[PDB]
Amino acid sequence: AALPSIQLPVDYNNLFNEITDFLVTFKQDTLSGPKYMAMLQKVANRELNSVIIDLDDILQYQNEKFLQGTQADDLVSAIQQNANHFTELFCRAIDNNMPLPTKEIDYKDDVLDVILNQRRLRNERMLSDRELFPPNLTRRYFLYFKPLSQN
Amino acid sequence: AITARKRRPQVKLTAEKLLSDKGLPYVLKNAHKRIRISSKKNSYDNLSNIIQFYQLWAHELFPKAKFKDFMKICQTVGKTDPVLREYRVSLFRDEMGM
Amino acid sequence: LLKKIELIFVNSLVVIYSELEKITLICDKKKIKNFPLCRALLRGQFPLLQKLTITGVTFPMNNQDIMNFQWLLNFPDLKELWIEDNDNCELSKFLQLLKFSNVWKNLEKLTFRENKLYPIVNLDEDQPVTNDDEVPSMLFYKENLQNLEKLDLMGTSISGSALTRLCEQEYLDGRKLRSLNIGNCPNIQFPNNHAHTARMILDVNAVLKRLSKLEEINLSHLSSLNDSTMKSFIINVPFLENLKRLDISHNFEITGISIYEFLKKFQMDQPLAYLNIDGCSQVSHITVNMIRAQNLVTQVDCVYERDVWRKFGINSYSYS
Repeated sequence: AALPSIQLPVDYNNLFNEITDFLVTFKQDTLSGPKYMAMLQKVANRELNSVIIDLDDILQYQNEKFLQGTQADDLVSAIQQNANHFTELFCRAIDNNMPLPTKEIDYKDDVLDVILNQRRLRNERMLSDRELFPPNLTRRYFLYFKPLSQN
Repeated sequence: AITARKRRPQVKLTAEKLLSDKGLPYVLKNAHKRIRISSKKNSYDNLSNIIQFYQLWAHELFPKAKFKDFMKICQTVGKTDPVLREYRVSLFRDEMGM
Repeated sequence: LLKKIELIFVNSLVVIYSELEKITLICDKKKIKNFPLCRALLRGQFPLLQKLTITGVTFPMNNQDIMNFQWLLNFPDLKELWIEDNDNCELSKFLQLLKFSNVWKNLEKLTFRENKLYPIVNLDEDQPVTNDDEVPSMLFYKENLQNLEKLDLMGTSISGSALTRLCEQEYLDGRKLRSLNIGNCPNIQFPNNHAHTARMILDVNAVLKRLSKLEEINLSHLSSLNDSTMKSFIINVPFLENLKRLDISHNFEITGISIYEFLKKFQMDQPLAYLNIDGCSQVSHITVNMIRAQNLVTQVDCVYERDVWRKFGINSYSYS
C-alpha cells in the first residue's frame, strides 16, 4: 500500500536543534544554572519524577532570540499545534543532555540498572569477538507541557 | 535482469564450528578445571559433576539441540569427518609426543 | 578485455582501465552497508567509460571526497550518469561539483535520485569574487549541462525555482533536451497555488518556453499537481507540441477533469501518443473510457491496482 506525500512548513531536525538549544540556555533571569538543566539534575538524583515545560519560557526564549535578531520559527505555535510529537522530541533532547547524579542513591537495588548492566556486559563480550534498549525503558521521568499564561 | 526470489536459510552443528575455540578447545581449557570426581561423594553426584560441564558447554556452543540429541550429533559427526579425526588423533599424537 | 561489467550484489557475507565502457553497480540497500568500488573509483581512471550506473550503495560518512563527488571528476566522456537510492549522497554536493568544474565535455543524459528528503536545494547561482580586483569564478553549470537530452531528478528535493533558474540561465539547453522527469519532488509548486514559499514555485510558462521541443514528461508522485495546478499546463499547451509521452501516475489528487480538459486542449494541436495514470485513485473510470472511446490518446494505462512505479530495468536500477 503506497502513500502520496506533501511538503509542510515544519522541519523536525531544525526544531530538535531549537529545542535542545533552549533546554541548555534558558533561565528566569528577571527573578534575580539554566532552569531545565537544574531540573534535569534533580531528575538525575531521582528526587523529581516530572519535567514541567513552560510555554512561557519558550516565549521568553523566542523573544530573547528575536531581540538578538535571529528567527526562531515560533516553537510555541508549533508545539501548541502538534504537542504529541513534541513530547517525544523533548524527551529525546533530555535523554541526550541529562547530566549524571550529584547525589548517590544506592543504585544496585534498581532492577532496570542491573538488567541493562548485565546486557552491556554480554554485549561487550560479543563486541570483543568472544540502541542498547528502547529509550522509554530507561526514561524514569514524565514530561508535561504547562500552558501559556494570559498576557 | 532478475529481481529477487526468496529461499530459506538454515543452520546446524558442523565440524568447523565444533573445532572453533568455543568447541573442543574450550573443553581442553575448562574440563579438567571444572569437573572433579571424588570418593567422598556418591555415584549419582559424581556423574552429575561430569554432566553439568558438558551440558553447559554444549548449550553455549550450540543452544538449538537437547543434550541427548547433541551427544548423538557429536557421535555421528565424529564418526564422519576427516578434519575432526585429524584433530582428535592430533590430541593423542601430542600425548604420545610428551 | 572487459568493456561492459555489471555487478548485482544481492547479499553481503563476512591506475588506468582504458578497456572499460559501461559500469553498472546495483546493490540490495538492505543487505549492502558500504560502497564496493569506492577505492577503485576514487583512485583509478576509466577514461573511455561511456555509461555509469550506481544504485543502492551507501556512501561513507568519513569521506567528504566521496560525498562531494570528487571521484566523479575522474570520468570525462561520460555519455550517461544514472545514480539512484544512494542513501548518503546528496544532490546539493552534486550541484556543488557541477558549479566548480567543467567536469564533462558531454552528458547526453543525467539521472539522479536520492531516496530520503534532504533539505531544500536551490540553484546556487552565487558567483563569488575573491576580490572585485580579481575574476569572478567561472560557473560551469552551462557547459556541464549544455549537452543534455534526458534530465531525470525523481525524488531529489530540487526546488521549483532551481529548475526555472536552470532554464532562465539556459544552463539546460532546451534545443537538445527531450525528456524531463521531476516526479516525487516535494519541493515543486505550480503558479496557481496560493500556499507556498516563493522559491519552491515552478514557472512552467518560462520552462516550457525555454525547452519546447521535449517529447517525454514524468510528473508521477508529484502530489502538488492538484486539479487547479493542471490549469497551468492547459494554458501552456502551445509550448509542448513535441510532447508524446506523459507520465503523471500515482498522483492521488488529480481528478479526471484536468486529464480530460488537458487532452482536449492538446487535441487542438491528433492524439497524445501515450499517457500513464496507474494508481491515480481520482480519475473516474467512465472518463478514461471516454478517453479511449473518443480516441484522445493512442494508449492510456489505468491499472488502478498497481501499487508501485519502479519497474526494474525499465524505470529503475534500484534492486527489488
